[PDB]
Amino acid sequence: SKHTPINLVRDLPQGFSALEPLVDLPIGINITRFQTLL
Amino acid sequence: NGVGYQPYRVVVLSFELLHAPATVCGPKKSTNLVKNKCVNFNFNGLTGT
Repeated sequence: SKHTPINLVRDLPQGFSALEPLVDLPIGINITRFQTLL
Repeated sequence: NGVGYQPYRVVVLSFELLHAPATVCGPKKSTNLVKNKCVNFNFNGLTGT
């Protein structure tokens, strides 16, 4: 995850962004589909 | 009552493996480190000299 503290009003910002490792969790169970929450 | 008829606290431990990395692998040992002299170090990721 990265917060990206920059302003692009409507779409993805042009700039290059790097994502750093934050959380690791062990599950062992295959995830195949998923959904988002409002 | 006699010892045969007296309560004994019994705890039973079940040791099994499931399809997941074994997250319980006991304690990890640790010993003192130094500087400026040849050593063999068993760091968490790897072993080296």
